Amino acid sequence: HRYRPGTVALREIRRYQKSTELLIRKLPFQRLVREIAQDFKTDLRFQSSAVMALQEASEAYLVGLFEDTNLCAIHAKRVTIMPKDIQLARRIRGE
Amino acid sequence: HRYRPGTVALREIRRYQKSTELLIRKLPFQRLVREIAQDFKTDLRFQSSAVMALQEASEAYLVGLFEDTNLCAIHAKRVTIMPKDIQLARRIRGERA
Amino acid sequence: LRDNIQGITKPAIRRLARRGGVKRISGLIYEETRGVLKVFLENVIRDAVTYTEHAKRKTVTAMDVVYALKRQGRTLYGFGG
Amino acid sequence: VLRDNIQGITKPAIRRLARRGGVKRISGLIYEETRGVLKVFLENVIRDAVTYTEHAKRKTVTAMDVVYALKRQGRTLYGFGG
Amino acid sequence: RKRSRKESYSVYVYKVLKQVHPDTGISSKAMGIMNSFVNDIFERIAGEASRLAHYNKRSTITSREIQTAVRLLLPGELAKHAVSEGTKAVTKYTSA
Amino acid sequence: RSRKESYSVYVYKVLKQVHPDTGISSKAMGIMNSFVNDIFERIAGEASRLAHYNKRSTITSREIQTAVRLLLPGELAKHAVSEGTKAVTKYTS
Amino acid sequence: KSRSSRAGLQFPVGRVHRLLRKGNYAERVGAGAPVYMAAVLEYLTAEILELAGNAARDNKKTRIIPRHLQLAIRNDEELNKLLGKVTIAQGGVLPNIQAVLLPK
Amino acid sequence: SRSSRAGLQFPVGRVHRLLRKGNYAERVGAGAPVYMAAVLEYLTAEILELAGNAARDNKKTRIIPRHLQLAIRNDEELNKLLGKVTIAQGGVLPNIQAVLLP
DNA sequence: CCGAGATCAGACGATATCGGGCACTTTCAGGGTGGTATGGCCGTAGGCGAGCACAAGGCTGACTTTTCCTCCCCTTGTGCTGCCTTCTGGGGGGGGCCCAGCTCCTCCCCATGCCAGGGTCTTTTCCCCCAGGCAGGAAAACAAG
DNA sequence: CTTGTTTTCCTGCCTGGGGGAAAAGACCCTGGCATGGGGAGGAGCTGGGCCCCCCCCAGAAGGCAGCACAAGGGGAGGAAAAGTCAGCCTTGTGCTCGCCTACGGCCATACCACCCTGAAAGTGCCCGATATCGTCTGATCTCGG
Repeated sequence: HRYRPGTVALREIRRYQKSTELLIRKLPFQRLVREIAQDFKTDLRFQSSAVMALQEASEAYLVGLFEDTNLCAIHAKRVTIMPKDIQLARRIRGE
Repeated sequence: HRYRPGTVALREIRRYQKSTELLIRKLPFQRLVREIAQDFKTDLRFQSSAVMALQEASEAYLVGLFEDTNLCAIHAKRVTIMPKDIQLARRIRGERA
Repeated sequence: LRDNIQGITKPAIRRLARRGGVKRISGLIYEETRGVLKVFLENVIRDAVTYTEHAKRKTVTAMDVVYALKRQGRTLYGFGG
Repeated sequence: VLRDNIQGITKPAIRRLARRGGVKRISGLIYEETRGVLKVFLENVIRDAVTYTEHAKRKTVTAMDVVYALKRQGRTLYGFGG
Repeated sequence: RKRSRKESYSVYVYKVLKQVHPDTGISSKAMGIMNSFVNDIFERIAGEASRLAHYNKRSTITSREIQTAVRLLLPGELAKHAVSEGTKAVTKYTSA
Repeated sequence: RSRKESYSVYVYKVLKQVHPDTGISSKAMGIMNSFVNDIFERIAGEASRLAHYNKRSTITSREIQTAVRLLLPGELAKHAVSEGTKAVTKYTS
Repeated sequence: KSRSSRAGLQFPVGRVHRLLRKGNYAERVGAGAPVYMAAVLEYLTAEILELAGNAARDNKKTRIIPRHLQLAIRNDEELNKLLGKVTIAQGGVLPNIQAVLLPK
Repeated sequence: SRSSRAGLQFPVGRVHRLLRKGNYAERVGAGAPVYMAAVLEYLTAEILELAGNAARDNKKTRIIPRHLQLAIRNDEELNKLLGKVTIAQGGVLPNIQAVLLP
């Protein structure tokens, strides 16, 4: 038995809107954060609370961006979001 | 002789983007401002510089809104801006959430 | 003192749209923009009037308008600072 | 820890964020755009955080520094001080 | 050695929690967020009142500046009720 | 009778030093006054908050250095801290 | 007695006086400056705690958490406006599904 | 005076008194007004160079709000810095979408 | 690709309102002295951040299938644009006046600096009560028939 | 629409771990004393925003022809979605080193308060000159055939 394409997407949406966990993996997120900070200042140290704060800010920003891009894609009479939708969303909000 | 539909619109676009006048009527914009301030407070006064400030800001605000609604219209496989385009621009900018 | 909003005529909104790069305009854009301008003016007038009442002045001044619009992110130059 | 770390927000993770964002169908070109968006945002915030740290005559990017950096960009973060 | 003691709003947050809903607990992070909330609004209104006074050229920040800063920084219903409660509290402070 | 202080005498002179050929209208000059009365208020206030965060009560020139470094884009910062530090060194030496 | 007890505020009026004085918000700080401002902070905290406890009870939980806090913030229209550019840590998102992306 | 000694054109004394009387912090340093005056001088000169160049390109010898607004909205870094200021009497930059272009 | 038609641009006569210069004053930066107090430097401990094995199992990468979506093309019809004409109010001028905004003097009432002492605020222990795991049961959609 | 098939919420049971109460320190809150300074109130002036009247002409308003683009329908293809399998690396546990942040102590020099002084900016008035109005041509873009 195979589910109709789409219903597991809706199940994922519901399951992932009912939860308050964090979706990116901590170790690669921390590695990326340290790499980014390396350019600003070589050989820095990073508090665990600081890196967790960065994750909980970045993921929320991404969620908001995805919601607005979904609104754009729906406006374009679609269900699929696209880089065009992402670009329009950013260019309108001012980023 | 008549012009094709759109060639007057583009010329009006260029002639106005090259210009800098206040595109709304001053006397009834001031009357609108007075009517709006009426509910907030009775028998208000208004400096002419203040009402000109409000008009010079509102015009720029609406022009920005109309270059964002325009981008929405171009996004939705169209050349005509629409009320739905205005609503999408304002939702995504964050005026009504 | 009634429906000064209609004072913003269809030609004026078309002027603003052509400034904004709009080539074709529907028939409800004018009323939508009238509502939008009414709301924005309500906000800015609220802030400026509150400034004036705090100063206990009876006039609305350009400096009050600049401060009210700065507090909303729409900072206004040229008319004081 | 020095190179090729942007490929850590994997396609399943971006899919998780999008499904939290209400997206049902996701184009295959969305992942490499969201990665870039996150990279630019993180640059925008970590720059200010590192500036706060180096001004404070310190060496450890602190939670308060990160919160200040987010606060400047209109990204007030609740829970980590203030 | 002794370390410099930290400071917070936690006791007052606990009292207001036990006054509004005396039956539901609160987490450590649900405490940090509320501390951030109270101090952020504190800073916002203090800055608003400061700029108001400096523009009006009044050297002392008073209930007038605080009330108008609340009216300017909070959206309608929150501003109205915050102004009302602040006024009723300042009346008691003036009297008692 | 009352008098008002502005930045006009200085703005006109820096104009006559950078572009010594053309002048300024009244409205443009008011624009410039509002601009230099806006960046000033940004930098002084944000340096004040830097001093508050570092638990100080003194706006040293290092606060203003950091304030420029935070409120300006990249090249604007590189070209503003340069002038600030150069002027600071010239002031004593 | 103490200023907080005088007006019934649960909030440190004297500490708010200190913060106003040392915050460099004005050379002089009035005596209504901390009573009024503590009242404002106390009322706003009371409202957000009320709605957050309601959100907690909606999930059969007796321990208020960031989830319930942000649920209250993003469900009440007015407080979302007040805290629009504010990010809550580990709170989730509001559950929304657009009408177009639904089974027919 | 301090302005003459340091070579600064903007009023070092005036900015020092503005910093001191504005209630920013308890004390104000001695490199603070030099730094702030240098910053404002450079930034206003940066605006003026572009504004004068724009005026010259149109064979006009009088700077106007439209000219300054054009300079702001055209220069990339200055556009980011002054990203949300509504310059009075500025208009907008000529820019038409290609899809509406024939 | 051909010619008519409407539109946009330059430029010289001319003009007046506006930008620049001159003289006074009038406020306000600046020099000198005294003094402290916030801050810079040295000492020291300590607590938390960096580097490191060890699984293991949930999670990620990858290949198949199909299925429902995206995208291009046709067509219509319908509201949108372009042009002409009526007439109407925006705009410029001219004057009056009336209350409202800015100044200045007084002096007093609330805000400011300091004393001492305790009462509220802060850090440490502890436990039990509420969050958490988890296997089984019933309810719930789902999709091929 | 019946019925098989996965998914999801519920619940009883036990566990665990960290929040709410108790214990003592600590550090600055409130009352009280002496004070000086900014603002509340009350003339005084004066100045500009409200109000009206009048004339003109340019722009809104309404309609009519006509037209080209928004929207619905059709159809092919193709690329996400759901499913399954192998491998891998996140992380929860437990550990070691060390070094960087902070608290304390000492003093030190540079910025605050306070008096004179002259000097640079704010004010008002006058001179010239520069962007602008008008109209004649010249250049340019547009549209039907």
